[PDB]
Amino acid sequence: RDRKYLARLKLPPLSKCEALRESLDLGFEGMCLEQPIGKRLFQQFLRTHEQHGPALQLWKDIEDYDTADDALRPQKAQALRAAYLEPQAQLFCSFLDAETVARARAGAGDGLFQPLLRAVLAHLGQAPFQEFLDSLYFLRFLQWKWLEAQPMGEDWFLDFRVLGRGGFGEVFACQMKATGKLYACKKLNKKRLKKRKGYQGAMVEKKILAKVHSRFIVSLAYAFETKTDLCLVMTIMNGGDIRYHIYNVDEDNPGFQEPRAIFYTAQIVSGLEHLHQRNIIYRDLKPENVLLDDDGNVRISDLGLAVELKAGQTKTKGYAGTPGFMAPELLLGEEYDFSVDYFALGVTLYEMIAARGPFRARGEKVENKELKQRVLEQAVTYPDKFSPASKDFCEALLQKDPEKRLGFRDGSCDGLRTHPLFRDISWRQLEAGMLTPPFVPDVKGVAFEKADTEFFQEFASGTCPIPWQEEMIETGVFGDLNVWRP
Amino acid sequence: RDRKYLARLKLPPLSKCEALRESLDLGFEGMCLEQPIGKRLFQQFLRTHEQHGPALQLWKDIEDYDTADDALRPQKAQALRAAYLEPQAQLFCSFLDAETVARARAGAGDGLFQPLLRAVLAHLGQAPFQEFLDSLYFLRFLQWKWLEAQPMGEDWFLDFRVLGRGGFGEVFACQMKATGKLYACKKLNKKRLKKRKGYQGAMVEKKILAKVHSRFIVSLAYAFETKTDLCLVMTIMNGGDIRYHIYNVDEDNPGFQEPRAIFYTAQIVSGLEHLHQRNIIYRDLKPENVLLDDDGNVRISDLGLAVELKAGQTKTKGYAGTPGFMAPELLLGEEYDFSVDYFALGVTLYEMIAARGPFRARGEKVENKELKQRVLEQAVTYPDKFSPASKDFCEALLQKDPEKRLGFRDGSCDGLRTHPLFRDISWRQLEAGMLTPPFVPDVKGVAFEKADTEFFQEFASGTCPIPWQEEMIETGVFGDLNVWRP
Ligand SMILES: Nc1ncnc2c1ncn2[C@@H]1O[C@H](COP(=O)(O)OP(=O)(O)O)[C@@H](O)[C@H]1O
Ligand SMILES: Nc1ncnc2c1ncn2[C@@H]1O[C@H](COP(=O)(O)OP(=O)(O)O)[C@@H](O)[C@H]1O
Ligand SMILES: [Mg+2]
Ligand SMILES: [Mg+2]
Ligand SMILES: [Mg+2]
Ligand SMILES: [Mg+2]
Repeated sequence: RDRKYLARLKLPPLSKCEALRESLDLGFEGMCLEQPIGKRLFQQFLRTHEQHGPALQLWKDIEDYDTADDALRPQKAQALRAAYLEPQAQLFCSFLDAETVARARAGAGDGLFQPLLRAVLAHLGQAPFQEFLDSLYFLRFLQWKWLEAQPMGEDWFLDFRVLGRGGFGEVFACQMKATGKLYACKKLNKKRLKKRKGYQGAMVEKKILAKVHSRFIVSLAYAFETKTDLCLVMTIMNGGDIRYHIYNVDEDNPGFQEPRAIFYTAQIVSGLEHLHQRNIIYRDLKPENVLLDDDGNVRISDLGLAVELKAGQTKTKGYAGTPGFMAPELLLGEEYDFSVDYFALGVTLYEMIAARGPFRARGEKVENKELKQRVLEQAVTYPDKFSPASKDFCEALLQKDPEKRLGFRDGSCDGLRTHPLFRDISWRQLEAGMLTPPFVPDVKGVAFEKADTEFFQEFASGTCPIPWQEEMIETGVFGDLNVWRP
Repeated sequence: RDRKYLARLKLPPLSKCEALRESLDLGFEGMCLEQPIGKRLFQQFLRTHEQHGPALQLWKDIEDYDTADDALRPQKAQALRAAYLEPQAQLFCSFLDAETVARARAGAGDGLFQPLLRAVLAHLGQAPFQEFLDSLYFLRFLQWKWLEAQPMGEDWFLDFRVLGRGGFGEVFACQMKATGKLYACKKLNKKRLKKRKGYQGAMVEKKILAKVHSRFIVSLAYAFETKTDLCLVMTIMNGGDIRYHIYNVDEDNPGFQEPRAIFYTAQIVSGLEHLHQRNIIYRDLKPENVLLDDDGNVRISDLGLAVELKAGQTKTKGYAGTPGFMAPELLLGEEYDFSVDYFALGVTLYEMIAARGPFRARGEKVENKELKQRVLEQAVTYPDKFSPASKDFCEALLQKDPEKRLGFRDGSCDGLRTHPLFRDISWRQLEAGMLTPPFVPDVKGVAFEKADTEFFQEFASGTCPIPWQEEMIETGVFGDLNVWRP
């Protein structure tokens, strides 16, 4: 971990933060719930003001309950009602209207104290937040926000191994010099990008990865440019992709035992739900695009083919994707939904179990025209490796007509999580990354004009707030720079 | 210690401090050296900024040297030159011009690193201070300054014993309810004060005690008013006055053994020097006005007869004082100096040793006219209880002609500290209250008009900055209210 760079992270004089005190969203949930550092500084304020003690403690306890092993839930719920909900107890929460306290008292299932937590946060967003804004803790948040906006480009990162190769350049495992955090840096050589008309794709990816924060999508931390390249510094995923893992590990016995395959399906499904909730269509889901991190958790990646539906827009058109994964509606030149992605999910689960595609034989290579016809009118065949459940799930995803295809209804995939295939999957624990993964790894003549440079600048948009604050915190740097009296 | 009142000490929202951010002196030495809390907060800033580390540590070390037992001085000076003055050492102070470093390197006596310290503080007053002002630490100082200005009057103090009786009311030992700190509250019934024309005297005292900060003058902490009284909350002195101690403890063998008497004289002399340095003439020094605290240290008190010389004024006129202590020049109706006080010092040391006055016999009571003549023309007589030194000192203070009287020359009493009488007195340790004391204890028809109410308001000027910050600190309240992360 480089000391010269560590030393460039130093909180500024308050006078330097006056400007970005206007260019900043004051919004409560925006800054105190979503930004890791704001949340940390706002909980600190709370901890040092008696009045708010109970609310802070309840809040903290709820998140503790939401992350507890199922075994400990009953008692944590017990102590929680005892500690904040009996009008006796010291930490009773008088700001909770009795109707809310009643419900919280009578415990349902998963989502038990969710409506409690919403009431607590609704409370904190009023005076407590308004007080925070009038406290030193808020001024500290502005200092941090200032350091976050400072330039941290190429000289800040040390490449030290190739993770893979891609259309426009290599992908390196690299270190952020100050903090020593490990990332993946994806390079896109500038000249090739122009030569091959790939600006739209490159940008769609950067914007998606920046504005999306899921443990199942790879996450963008930084975006800058060099003499030669555009760069995307993002979550490092060191455990190879699903497709590698299907064919290349167990060579003579290709495939996944159902449970493992289901685990991934479940994680991937969570990846889609997030994209679709933000009106994004992936358009490119497949084994080769799904990566494993060191622990054996999985994230979707590679998003050059994605599209963002403009607000109010529900359907779109356009040929795009990988042959053998594009769904019927797309091929028929029709306008399509998120449904497209679910068809791809199905092809994917299928491949994970059968170590082969549904639409061709091993080595069988056909013309596009023919592959198209198979996808459109060929009924899929399910060998014995499949279990009733698997088979049925794949049938529901691979439904030729999107109107009849298992997918995304009512702003979620809840309908889908229901399926008998996910019988042994605790969605709570999965969504929170707290389940044990079933498997743990071990050119000539281009001239740059005005429009080219503009594009580059718009691409190199600098640091991504949430992931940077995460890094500062995980890496210890926040604790160190934040001390008041040593 | 009262919890209801403790709870009224809570730092305010920054917005409430905007106003007193103009009505405040920014001055460096004024806020960071003289105000205990500003100093504490400014050292905190310093501790949390690497660059300033060396300067802060030097500063701290010097005060440590200035308070060390004489036994430890040599080595502390050693480690000090080793740690900040050799260009090698980590904590070397590059901001010290070499000429200063040279002098500091070659050690004299008492006052060794004084000119070093002045250079360190001169440094801190520049950028470091200017940075402080742009830091959160300065904003915290504004919060504290806000709490300090909040109303803390009679309901904030619990009387619980009479310490003594005075012309206009009693003096009580009382507790500051919030902090539990013990004070003396001196009451002046409002009606009597008016009836007997005592407003000037009462005020002269309050202003003197407020604007003066010495360990040898009693110290004013608060000044407020009740329905019936004006109030002065001040240092508590529980060990009786010198005059009580002269006659009333050892009844049949009245007096002080020289060393004890010298100790007091030395303390008292320090009391005068402060008063004179601020152009104040005491006019009322005497055994009955000199108090003992619990440890047996001594402070001068009772200041209704004092006068403050307007700036540029060097001499004054006016009959005032206690018969038997007023000096010749004063009696002769002439205009007088601080010299007056030194004559009183002399009568005082004399009484401490002889258990009698120099000018009359036991029980001898004469007319003013006669007592005057004795003071003016009677030569003093020194029994055997006196040592050459004592006798000589008293002769020098009791000199009828102020032009020839030992006293206050060149802005100090250094000339006087020189005397052979103080041969065994370490002035350094005395001035710092770190010596072991030789003895350790165990009405009708008055109507209030406009002018009366105005006077009262001007008198009840509230809390005294320095002593309040001291209290907050000693009493632990500052530590508690100042925490950043618990
Ligand atoms: N976040 C990452 N962590 C580790 N390796 C990666 C990461 N992203 C990509 N790679 C490696 O780089 C390859 C190409 O990256 P990708 O973004 O898929 O390029 P393209 O979009 O040009 O196909 C991947 O197959 C993978 O092996
Ligand atoms: N700070 C104090 N601590 C303890 N006792 C005190 C203090 N101030 C006054 N007293 C007691 O109360 C008496 C009267 O106080 P004083 O200020 O001398 O009033 P006055 O000016 O009317 O003489 C003193 O003689 C002393 O015994
Ligand atoms: Mg790829
Ligand atoms: Mg791509
Ligand atoms: Mg008195
Ligand atoms: Mg008086």
